[PDB]
Amino acid sequence: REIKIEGDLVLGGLFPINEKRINEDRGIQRLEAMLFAIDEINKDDYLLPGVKLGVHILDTCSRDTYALEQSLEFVRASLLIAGVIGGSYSSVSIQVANLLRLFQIPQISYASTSAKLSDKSRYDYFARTVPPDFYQAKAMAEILRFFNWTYVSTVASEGDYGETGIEAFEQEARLRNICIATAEKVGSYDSVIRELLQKPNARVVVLFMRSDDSRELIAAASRANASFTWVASDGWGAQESIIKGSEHVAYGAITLELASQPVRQFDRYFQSLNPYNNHRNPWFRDFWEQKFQCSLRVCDKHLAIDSSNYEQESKIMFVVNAVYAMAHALHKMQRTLCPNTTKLCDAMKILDGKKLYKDYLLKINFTAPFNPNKDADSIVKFDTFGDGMGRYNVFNFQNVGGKYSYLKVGHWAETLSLDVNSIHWSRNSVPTSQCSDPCAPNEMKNMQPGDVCCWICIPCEPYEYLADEFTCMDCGSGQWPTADLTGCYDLPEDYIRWEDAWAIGPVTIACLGFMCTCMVVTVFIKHNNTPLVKASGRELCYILLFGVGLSYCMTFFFIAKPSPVICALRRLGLGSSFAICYSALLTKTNCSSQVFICLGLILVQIVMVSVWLILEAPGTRRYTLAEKRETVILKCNVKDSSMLISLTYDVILVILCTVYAFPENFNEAKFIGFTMYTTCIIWLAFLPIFYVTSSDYRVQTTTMCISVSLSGFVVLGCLFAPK
Amino acid sequence: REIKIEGDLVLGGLFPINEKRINEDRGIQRLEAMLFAIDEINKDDYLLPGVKLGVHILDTCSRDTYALEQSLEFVRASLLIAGVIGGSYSSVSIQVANLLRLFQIPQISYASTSAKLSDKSRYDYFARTVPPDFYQAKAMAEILRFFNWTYVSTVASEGDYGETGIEAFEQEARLRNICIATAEKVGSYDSVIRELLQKPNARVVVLFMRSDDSRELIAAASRANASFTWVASDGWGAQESIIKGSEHVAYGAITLELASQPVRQFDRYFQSLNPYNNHRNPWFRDFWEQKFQCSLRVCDKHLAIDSSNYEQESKIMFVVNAVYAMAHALHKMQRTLCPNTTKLCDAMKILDGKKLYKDYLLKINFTAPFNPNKDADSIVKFDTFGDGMGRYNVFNFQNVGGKYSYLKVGHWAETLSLDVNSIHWSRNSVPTSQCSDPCAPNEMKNMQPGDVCCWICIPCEPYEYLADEFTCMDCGSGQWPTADLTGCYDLPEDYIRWEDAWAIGPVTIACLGFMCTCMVVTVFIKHNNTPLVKASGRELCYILLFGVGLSYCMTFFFIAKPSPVICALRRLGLGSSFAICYSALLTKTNCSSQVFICLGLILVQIVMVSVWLILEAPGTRRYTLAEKRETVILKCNVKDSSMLISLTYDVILVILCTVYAFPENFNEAKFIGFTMYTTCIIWLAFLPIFYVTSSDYRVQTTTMCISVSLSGFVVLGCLFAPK
Ligand SMILES: N[C@](CC1c2ccccc2Oc2ccccc21)(C(=O)O)[C@H]1C[C@@H]1C(=O)O
Ligand SMILES: N[C@](CC1c2ccccc2Oc2ccccc21)(C(=O)O)[C@H]1C[C@@H]1C(=O)O
Ligand SMILES: *[C@@H]1O[C@H](CO)[C@@H](O)[C@H](O)[C@H]1NC(C)=O
Ligand SMILES: *[C@@H]1O[C@H](CO)[C@@H](O)[C@H](O)[C@H]1NC(C)=O
Repeated sequence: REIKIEGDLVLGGLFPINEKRINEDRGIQRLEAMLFAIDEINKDDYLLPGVKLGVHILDTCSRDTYALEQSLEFVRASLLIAGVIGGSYSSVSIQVANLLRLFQIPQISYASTSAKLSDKSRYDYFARTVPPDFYQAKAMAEILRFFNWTYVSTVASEGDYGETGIEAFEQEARLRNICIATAEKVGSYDSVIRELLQKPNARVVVLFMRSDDSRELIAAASRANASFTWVASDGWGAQESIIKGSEHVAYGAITLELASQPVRQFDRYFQSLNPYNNHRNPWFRDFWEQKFQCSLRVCDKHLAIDSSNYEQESKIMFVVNAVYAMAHALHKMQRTLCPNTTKLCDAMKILDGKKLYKDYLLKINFTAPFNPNKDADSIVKFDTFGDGMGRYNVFNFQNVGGKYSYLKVGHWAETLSLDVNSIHWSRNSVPTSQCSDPCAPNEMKNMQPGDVCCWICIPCEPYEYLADEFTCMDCGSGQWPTADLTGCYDLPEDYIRWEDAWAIGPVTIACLGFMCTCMVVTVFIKHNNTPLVKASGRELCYILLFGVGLSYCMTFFFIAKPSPVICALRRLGLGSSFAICYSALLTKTNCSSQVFICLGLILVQIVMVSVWLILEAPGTRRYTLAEKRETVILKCNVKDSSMLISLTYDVILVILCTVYAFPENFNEAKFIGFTMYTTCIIWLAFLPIFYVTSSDYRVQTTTMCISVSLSGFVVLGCLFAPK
Repeated sequence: REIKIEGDLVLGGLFPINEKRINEDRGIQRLEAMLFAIDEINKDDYLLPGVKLGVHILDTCSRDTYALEQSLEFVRASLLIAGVIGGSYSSVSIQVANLLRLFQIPQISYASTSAKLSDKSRYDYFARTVPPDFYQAKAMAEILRFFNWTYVSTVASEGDYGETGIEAFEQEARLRNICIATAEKVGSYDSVIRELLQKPNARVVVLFMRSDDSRELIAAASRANASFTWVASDGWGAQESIIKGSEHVAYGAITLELASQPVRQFDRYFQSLNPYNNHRNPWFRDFWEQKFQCSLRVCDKHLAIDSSNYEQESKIMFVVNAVYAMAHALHKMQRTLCPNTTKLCDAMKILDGKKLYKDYLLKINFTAPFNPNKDADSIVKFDTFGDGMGRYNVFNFQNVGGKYSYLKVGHWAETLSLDVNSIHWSRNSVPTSQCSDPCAPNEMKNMQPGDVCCWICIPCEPYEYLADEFTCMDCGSGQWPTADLTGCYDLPEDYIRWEDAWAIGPVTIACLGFMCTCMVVTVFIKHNNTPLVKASGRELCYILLFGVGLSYCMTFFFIAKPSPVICALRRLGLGSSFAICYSALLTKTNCSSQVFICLGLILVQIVMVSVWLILEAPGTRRYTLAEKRETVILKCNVKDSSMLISLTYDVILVILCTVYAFPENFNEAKFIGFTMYTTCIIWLAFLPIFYVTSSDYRVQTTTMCISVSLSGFVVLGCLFAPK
């Protein structure tokens, strides 16, 4: 059975008014709204005056292979058609787009929200007046980056709602760094809430599921006493038969629903339908015996459609709207292609469908009817694909005192414009659900435990530099870390001795070793004919006057600064105070006389080249040293053995003065025999005092300054009796 | 009008037997072959015995919107159908795949080669028995990489043959490095051969065009006398009405055609069709009055279908083949789904089309009929998309002597298997058409002039290293290039002097300067009480004996090797032979006497520290030098001014001996007065001899060796009279 009424040019409709029983909520509630919407068009002079509209609507029986064998009665007049209206479901309007494409006919579906239907290179005569469902992974990914929740755990639903919603959620999740944790797919029952506790720092579940497979979750997560704050897509909606099981666990969620003001005058029409004043609809004499349970038992004559039984559908403002889309596009045809006329012209029999849909239906813009406060949001655009503007609502769940009941807290069209005083989630909080907060460069060794987007960031070493965001290494041996831990610094070395409370030492030692060396110059070179310059020698003792000041200044050319040529001189300077100041004064004391000078130099230069022998490979180097990771010193190329090789090898010479001090016994054991060991105690007792030191400050000069203080009167103290 | 004959289950066909006149070549020649192919199936007991086949074929009128309004007579029995055969064109079998998909019916097209029809997620009931045209950019890109032609210039054709062939040629061109040059698109006439001469190192044109827009090219490139060797796709084919205009310019091309042996017994059938023994076909009584020009003028009773007028079509082995595809798939149905029977069982009324095409039609494999030497290439596979195996032919154009006529030189199925003795292109050549051949690393500076794939490669510098394939830089100052020009080498420096035909010089100079210094030791230190050691001094002249050998060996510690401490000694060694060997022998010659020694040292050490003064900042360095890009020397840190500062500043001392040589006139001007300038001539005359040199080999010692030869007898030659 079907219904067709003629006219100037007619429309066509499909409507699910059978079930695989009359579908009394999604069926007749919609179909009798279209026939109301026609009867305003044929009685409004500001609309199409002469184009008297009729209709030819069928019964799509909610199954695809009954639509096709029904839809051919449209196309078998090419009772002509100008465009079908309506494919209600989303599998029944994908098999009358693959057969109304092939005959150049526009198709306007009033409810069918899916995502494949906007693939306009495959369904190129299809424009609908509901938003698709790639615009619900663009609210629940913009009321997550408004509350700064960045670690969620989503659960889909199996079939064709979830797998094209969630795979459109992740691709709008990476665009705001909102990175998910766990993605289960319910087709089990208690396991999907078992896996949703193993990440307990994720307190927001994005719930993208149907309206039947989101009772068995909530009735399971009330049978385990857990709690969350859910965001959920249109499967929840405002349907108040999803919380009547467990009115406590679902408290505090926020969800979305398609916004639609009810149409006012339609309730003043549809509540005046008695089945004796409706001789037009061939289903009204079978719907009336189903929502009243009669059999026209026996029907009552006083029965009517009151306001206690006819709460109208959510989607009625998407039929009365989306038949005015056709009755304004086809108003532009008769007033442009054939002007100066009212009736259908002769150029209307070739009803160019391809020129209709692609030119001046898809680019139309007009206010909605039956709405007060016009041009607020009541304009019906179409985008560049055939999908109307998405205007949602955000429903919160404020349990005000007595009964758990829903509430509206704002909406969005392109910018989420909430009212920020309904967050009633756990007790009163903004339940952040963000893991492992960003941290300071002091703890910049951020390493993740295997799961992405939250980590541990620990302080690595104070001698280390932050190499990367997830890597740090040491700034370097001889490179000290600065605050800019990417490129840190070098390390300041240490060799300073310019008055380190010790450099005044050799100055006063020169004031006692070299200043009293002029007292040697006051007597010893002042008498070269005295009996003191006789075979009891004093012209020999100019070589003690030469070493009177060089021994008083040996560390004066060592303790300044280890510059690699300058410190090599004092490396080569230990031998001069080993032979010509000590051993030359330890060779002439065997007591010829006329040739008594040359016998000394025959034994003096036996070690003058041996200092160059140890200077063969090592020498003229001032390499640096560092032990405790922040303490660095600048020293010389000298081992402890080689430092002993200058110390304990030249201290063997005291064995060459033990018996050698004691046929020339005369007045020489009293004074020059006295200093054979009492000057050597500065070398005997000071052997292990270098073995202990490592800073080497006072021992840097006490191997010289006490010994040269002995040298101020080794023989000149006994030569102080005359003059 | 149409034709339907009943049966157990029937097939359906579309055939272009009208033109937008009966299409007597592509029409009735094909349609009457299908009805022949049926009448062997209903009379072959090894085939389907009880399934008596009938047919119901229509007239697709070569236009899309006449196929659809014709094709609904198939689908209005769901006179039932089991699968349509045939969509002939390639726009008429893309509008009976978008309407036979929607009702689960397989479709087999016998000729329709295109590329969109293998998009089997959009046309999912479509299997054809011709190869598509993504398998003709896979022969003409494999008989280009067999003759090693790698630089071509292709010309497409506008519409839907070229733009889906050439855009499938480039994507099979980059896979073998065969890179194209110019891609014009003919929709002008003479300009497309104007642009095909501006790259005259491209002698092969890939010609991917139709059969009408490839006469206007050849009839233009004969009106400009040019020449090429063409490869061309199936637009040429073997059609001998494309060369009859210009039988000389097109000589030597090679082209492709779909291989099809003619069907033998069909010519023994179709040549027995009189229009009184054919009471079945409702077009045969209008085709007969068109290929005989009669009007059944007046027809002749003796007229018949002879062998002089019925040269059969190329594509008849693709209909008699591709109706046996259905009559072997549907043989497997009746012998599996309902075995132990011959007739159609009760489970045949639900003819499961989706279970038919996707399971055991697309995976079928069977020999072709009416062909001798079976199983050579006569098996009919289907690939994983619904496209048969591509088996072409490669036609060459050997002009044998008298007439230009085509010839077959081999074929390919998956491997191009030619016969390599037909290359008859210009005179007799393999016309390589490859630009700017690869070259040696000696010329590895390969830079392209703007056009890709051919370049110029030039030799860059012999002191340069090949950095990249298109970049070279210098190997380095102090880095010599090797043959491995990626990482070349360092450069060997030059400081060698170990017997460079000059080191024996100072050895013999020591044999005359230091060996005769022992002759000074033979007399001068052998008498310290003689009148020669008196106030006429000789104990002073030990300082001439000291400098007797050090002047004989000053370059002996300079000309060895410039090691940076060792050469610094000879840098510090010029002063000793400037004062104590020369100026100390130029200070005592003012003639006290008892203190005559200390007056000399008061003036001797006036320049002993001035050598350290110029050694303040510069010194102990041995930096290297190089001028002519392959010649490097190792020298010392010495400028020409500083080398003069050791030379011309110490040569001022001759002005301190001019008047100073001449109250002590005695016997001293004869010998020691003689050497005041005749030793200075070794310093006077040798001032500019350093200003010229840069190799410094003989002048490295002649500033010493002649002067020390004077020093062998400066005073000892006059002290040679006694002893
Ligand atoms: N357009 C809907 C949307 C629908 C849907 C809506 C909410 C929850 C589950 C659900 O199941 C799917 C699955 C795929 C595509 C669309 C949906 C339809 O039924 O197709 C529905 C408004 C139409 C009506 O029933 O009036
Ligand atoms: N299948 C063909 C192939 C055809 C074609 C072949 C050669 C040159 C030009 C040309 O034009 C196009 C353009 C697009 C797709 C196919 C073609 C057809 O006519 O469609 C032709 C074998 C069918 C027949 O005519 O019997
Ligand atoms: C993060 O979101 C909260 C939610 O109220 C907001 O107040 C806050 O300003 C956001 N953070 C920053 C750094 O802006
Ligand atoms: C390039 O192609 C020619 C064509 O005859 C072939 O003989 C030759 O071997 C090919 N080049 C190489 C390097 O194989």
